[PDB]
Amino acid sequence: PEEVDVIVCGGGPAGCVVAGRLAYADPTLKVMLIEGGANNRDDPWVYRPGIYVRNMQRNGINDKATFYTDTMASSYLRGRRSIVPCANILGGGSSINFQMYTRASASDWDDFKTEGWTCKDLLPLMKRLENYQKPCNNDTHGYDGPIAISNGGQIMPVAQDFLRAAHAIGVPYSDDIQDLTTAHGAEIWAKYINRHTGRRSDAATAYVHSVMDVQDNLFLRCNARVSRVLFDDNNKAVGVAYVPSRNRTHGGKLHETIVKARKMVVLSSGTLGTPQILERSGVGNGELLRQLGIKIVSDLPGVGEQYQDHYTTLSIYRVSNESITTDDFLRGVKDVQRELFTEWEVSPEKARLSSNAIDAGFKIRPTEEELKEMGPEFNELWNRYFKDKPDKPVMFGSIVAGAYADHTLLPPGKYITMFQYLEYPASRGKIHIKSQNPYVEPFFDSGFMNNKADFAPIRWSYKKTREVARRMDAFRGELTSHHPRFHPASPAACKDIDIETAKQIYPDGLTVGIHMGSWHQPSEPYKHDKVIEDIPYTEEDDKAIDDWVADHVETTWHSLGTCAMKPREQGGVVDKRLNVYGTQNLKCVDLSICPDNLGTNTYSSALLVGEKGADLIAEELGLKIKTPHAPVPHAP
Amino acid sequence: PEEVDVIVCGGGPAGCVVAGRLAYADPTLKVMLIEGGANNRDDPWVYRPGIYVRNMQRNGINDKATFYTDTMASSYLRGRRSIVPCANILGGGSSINFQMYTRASASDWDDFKTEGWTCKDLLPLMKRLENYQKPCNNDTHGYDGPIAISNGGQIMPVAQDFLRAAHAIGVPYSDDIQDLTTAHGAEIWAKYINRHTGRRSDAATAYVHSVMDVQDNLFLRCNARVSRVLFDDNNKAVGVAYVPSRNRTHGGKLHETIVKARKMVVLSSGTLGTPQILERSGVGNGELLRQLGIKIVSDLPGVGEQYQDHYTTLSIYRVSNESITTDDFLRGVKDVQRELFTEWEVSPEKARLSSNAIDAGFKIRPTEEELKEMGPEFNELWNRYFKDKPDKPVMFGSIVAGAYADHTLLPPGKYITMFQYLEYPASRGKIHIKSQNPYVEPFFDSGFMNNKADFAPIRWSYKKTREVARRMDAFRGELTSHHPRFHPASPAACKDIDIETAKQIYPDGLTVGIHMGSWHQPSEPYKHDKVIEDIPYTEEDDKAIDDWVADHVETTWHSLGTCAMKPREQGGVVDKRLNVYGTQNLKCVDLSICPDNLGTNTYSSALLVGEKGADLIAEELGLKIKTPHAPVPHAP
Amino acid sequence: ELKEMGPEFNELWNRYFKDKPDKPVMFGSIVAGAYADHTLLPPGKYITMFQYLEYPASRGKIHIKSQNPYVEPFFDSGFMNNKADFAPIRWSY
Ligand SMILES: Cc1cc2nc3c(=O)[nH]c(=O)nc-3n(C[C@H](O)[C@H](O)[C@H](O)COP(=O)(O)OP(=O)(O)OC[C@H]3O[C@@H](n4cnc5c(N)ncnc54)[C@H](O)[C@@H]3O)c2cc1C
Ligand SMILES: Cc1cc2nc3c(=O)[nH]c(=O)nc-3n(C[C@H](O)[C@H](O)[C@H](O)COP(=O)(O)OP(=O)(O)OC[C@H]3O[C@@H](n4cnc5c(N)ncnc54)[C@H](O)[C@@H]3O)c2cc1C
Repeated sequence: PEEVDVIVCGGGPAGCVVAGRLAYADPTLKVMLIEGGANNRDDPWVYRPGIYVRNMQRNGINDKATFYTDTMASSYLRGRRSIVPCANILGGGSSINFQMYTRASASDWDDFKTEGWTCKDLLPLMKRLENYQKPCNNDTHGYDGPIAISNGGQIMPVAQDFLRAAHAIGVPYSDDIQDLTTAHGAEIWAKYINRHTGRRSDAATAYVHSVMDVQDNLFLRCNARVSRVLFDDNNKAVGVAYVPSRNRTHGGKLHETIVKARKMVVLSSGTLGTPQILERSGVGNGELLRQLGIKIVSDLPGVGEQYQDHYTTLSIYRVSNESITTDDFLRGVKDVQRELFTEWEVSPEKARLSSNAIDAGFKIRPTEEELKEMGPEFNELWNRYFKDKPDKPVMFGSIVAGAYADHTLLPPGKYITMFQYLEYPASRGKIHIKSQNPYVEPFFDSGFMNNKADFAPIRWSYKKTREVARRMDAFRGELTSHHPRFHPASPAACKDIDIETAKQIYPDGLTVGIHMGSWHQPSEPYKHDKVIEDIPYTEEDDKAIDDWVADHVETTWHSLGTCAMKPREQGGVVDKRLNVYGTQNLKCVDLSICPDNLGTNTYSSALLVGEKGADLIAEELGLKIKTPHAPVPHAP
Repeated sequence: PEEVDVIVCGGGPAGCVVAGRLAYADPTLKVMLIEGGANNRDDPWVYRPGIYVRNMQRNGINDKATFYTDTMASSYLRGRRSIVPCANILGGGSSINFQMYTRASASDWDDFKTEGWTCKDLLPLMKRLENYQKPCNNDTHGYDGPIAISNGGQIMPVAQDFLRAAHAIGVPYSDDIQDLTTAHGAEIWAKYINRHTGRRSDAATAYVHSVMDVQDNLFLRCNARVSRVLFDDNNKAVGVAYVPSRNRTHGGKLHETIVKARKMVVLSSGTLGTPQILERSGVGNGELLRQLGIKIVSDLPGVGEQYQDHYTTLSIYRVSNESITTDDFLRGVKDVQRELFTEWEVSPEKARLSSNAIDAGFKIRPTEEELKEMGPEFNELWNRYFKDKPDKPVMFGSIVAGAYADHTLLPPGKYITMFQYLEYPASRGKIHIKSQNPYVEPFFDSGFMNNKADFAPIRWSYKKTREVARRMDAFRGELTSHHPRFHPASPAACKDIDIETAKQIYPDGLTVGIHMGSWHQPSEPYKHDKVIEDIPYTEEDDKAIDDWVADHVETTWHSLGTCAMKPREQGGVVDKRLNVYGTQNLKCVDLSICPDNLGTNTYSSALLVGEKGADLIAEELGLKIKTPHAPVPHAP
Repeated sequence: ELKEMGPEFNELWNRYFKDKPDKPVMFGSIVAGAYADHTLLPPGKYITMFQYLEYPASRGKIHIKSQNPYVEPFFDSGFMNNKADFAPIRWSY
């Protein structure tokens, strides 16, 4: 219809929870979800975990992502314009992400320094979302929420190889590193996949499609880019306008359709999508809205400021050819793909495709001794942020059974990638609209690495994860092309594939073992009995790793902080109930509200923010949340 | 975690019973299971029965096994060094074995000469562990235990061929040779495979993973080598020290983590693993420890003595090309392997891969007539040991529908092997550590055949099993190459493949039937009418079999007796409750404790010992065991 | 182009190539493929500009180490032990 009670704008995790919970809470309450991206209901290119890699392809076909490029070349990235993609589909990140189950640490929530957002406070909500389907030796998880969490159809043999190697450098094993209390140790790494169906646990099918199947009070509009929030004379949100996804209107004319909201408007268009809708509605930096010809509804300079992410490095390593990897699946080899697709359809609960192949990893924290070697500028932060926060980790590290890279730019053979990310970076970016027009790309700045304290931890990670690589059974060398530019004579120089392994790739090849060019220093053949010693590094080596970082550091899609929940004189954007200052009947519930980072893959978090905002809206509307939620399609 | 109540060392079946039963009797009881090898949970190379054969490959890739090699060469095996492998995975033998369901005879347990270990005393515990999923005409088997037993998905046509042949040489058919009573009979042979799911009945999934799914008191540390047991001032067991599987630390330098036990320390690291743990803890031969510089805790010289095993011989026969066998699958013929893997995924309840293809066999016992033909030294052992013990078989004999043998040394075509073993050897061995280091190999000595009584029965078997093969429909010849070196004109000399079978193998080959070299004596082509009479043997022939026994006899992986349960003054190591003499809170519960051999494939034996040890620790801690156990994953 | 190439290659030019007009400095040829270990190359198709220095200044040596005709001798390519050789190859690239 034209009018409804609640409007959710952006169908990410947070938005899907809000829209679903409230609708199920009261069959009368007419509520509508509006999403720029397409509907994801029963799309095999969503519900199948194994194909997740393809969503980040800039190949002119894929449209499940929008790609936001740095407006200016960053000095700090030795000249590059950082790319930060985000989701453009119902379910948002939930429908396209890597599907790693990680939780933030207890202190991360405490450090929101807001009433109702303690660890204490959110633990029941954390439980309310989870359907934990794997063993653990603690009580910290939920067992009847709508979001399935499991170890997937099949862990890869490299997982336990990685663990054996982690142990050999003294990162301890743990049954569950997602227990809110841990910041140093290594686990078998769970996924958002239903143990029994092998399907991706996406927020849309869990919270929204569940309800639409059983009630008539939840309205879904997809392929609907939300332009702006229509305001009152009093700055009460009265409604919203939306346009077609594509700009394929005759003339390229703007075709707005207005939808009205009796009670509440909710913005859930994500860290990058929310502060644009606010801005072109009139809720932003005054000087900016003025320059674009936008009547100010509320002067909030913090709208689209303090853009926070996790900073990813990907260290790639060649592995033996009898190793199990995703490389040939990712390459598009037609009987490798025909096989896994078939396996999934016949036996999902055992299928390789019922996984992300990211089956092991650690949270890590530096020793006293190691801290000396890291920067003054990092040592400052240590004392400030980490020193007496023993439950906060500095780095992440996982092992992907396969290269997460353009295979069009990788030699033949098998690989593993050490997927790394900085947990609480000091650097900060921002995002601002360039026009009222909802189709024009905004201004954007990653801000990756513009604080010098963010280098030394990542550098420490490269070295650390490499010592794990070198001690794995499967290891057969570093991929020299994608590693730091070490001096060739340095004891820290890379060693690429060994001759035995190369010949197996191309056993009729005319070219294997031709030294002519000296493009790679070969590894010696693998010995089981080898006695291994740490790589020594110099200041020159460190300068190389530092440079490599600048050149190859990336987003982790764990974007937050662009509509911060802090006091307004500190530049914040929302209340402890997430209302937008200077307005009535408008909230932001998504990861934009975070005032500080969380040491975790942020799907868990976006869901928990969604759960908290569903409580805040429920008690404001005089409603109560039903447990359990409506049955989730295809679940046993 | 740093401290627990019970610590079980080694995740063999016995260990898995102990760790699982106790954690499930009392959810307060914090129990940790420590396992040298990797976790077997949902490994398709563990749970699919038909790939079991790969686990004994010495190919520098497979690591689900450790290989012990005799320190010295044995005169008795004509100068070779015996190789005894054992399991190196969670579940131990249960994850990698032949999955043959066999039980010992009643007298075997009675002959332990220990109260609480009578057949009578253990029969209820025998039934507790079994889930019997096949028909039989007795009341000897359990029906609600964790470990599922069946005839698998599909019996092979050679099974009833073998029985028809056994019948024709006077071994009678029986519904059940595993009734504790039968010593001379032939059955269809059952497997540790679930009838409904087609999955392997491994101890870990049944006892441990079942529990860990539903409680938080059972802790699992895999890839962790138990070095030594930590002792109190009064020889009480206070904890355990473990190191990583791989010795891949910086500078190969030792790294022990410690874990303390409040109540009990159980050892289940196997016949070969257990004694080693005792000896480097300071429990063993007083002199050996003195020289290795280990402080004595308890002088028990018989730690690592009385190594008993079952002695395997493998008689290979050629069969018709229309026979159905595992040979092409074992060779790696991709579309044979693809047809069988796929069949298992779609319908495990009837798949060829839901089997071990050891689908029939017999326990056998010699006549008065036959005894005379055996030695003086075996007739002596016959009177002393078998004469008034009629429920003990002398030899086990079964048919593998395929060649259990390196196919790299086999001609093309189809095979069946007669898998034979000696049920009670007189011959004896020993194992002792060489260092305080846990990474070093121990001094080892199989002891195979060092007792001359052990030849005659094996020679007797070769003759007997040959007469069966020759009377089969599938039989097309003896594989001369892998048979005893008979004189070529001896009426007992081998006849190999006939010409019609050979032409079938290579119908466009230029070489089939070239006599040049006279490398084989061809069989005459198959006649369904052929009258058959026993091969006669001379003394020279018998010598050729004796030598063939010395050359080709192996372990059956049924290793026992290295921490024996008898009075300490008879060189015993444990109480009638399995307490280590001269210590407090320390028990061996695995097959090490057995004072004598068992006429059985020893997975059943190890489980029972486990069930018994669980009873003994349950009454000592005033716990009560729950029946049924925790529901086993994927079971109906 | 001679100005780009530095003082130690100009001293060679005057000494060796100046009034010797039939002497080339660098050779260059297209190979229709990679001449390199394909084990170290991404997928796709390639060509290589195969380049070599016609008259290097750098010198090497080879002497035996034993009377035995099977032991490896001492060897020294001597490549680039004369800075004059860098500049023309750079110009080739
Ligand atoms: C490729 C990838 C990998 C990731 N890796 C992991 C991982 O390993 N583990 C993990 O747990 N999480 C991972 N995530 C992170 C996680 O998915 C995000 O933190 C989470 O999805 C963000 O939730 P959100 O509600 O704040 O916004 P989003 O999920 O981004 O959803 C915002 C939605 O709003 C819609 N929208 C935007 N603008 C408009 C508009 N104007 N009108 C209408 N609709 C609009 C978008 O189409 C989108 O669907 C990753 C994310 C991505 C993209
Ligand atoms: C290839 C094979 C074929 C067999 N065939 C059959 C058959 O056909 N039928 C049948 O019924 N049975 C069979 N068995 C025999 C049966 O499996 C064994 O007798 C039985 O498993 C022994 O049980 P256990 O508890 O005594 O020790 P094990 O099964 O040997 O298990 C010992 C465990 O302890 C671990 N370990 C060793 N040392 C240490 C240490 N220092 N620290 C920590 N952990 C350690 C090992 O990794 C292993 O997992 C076979 C076994 C194998 C391996």
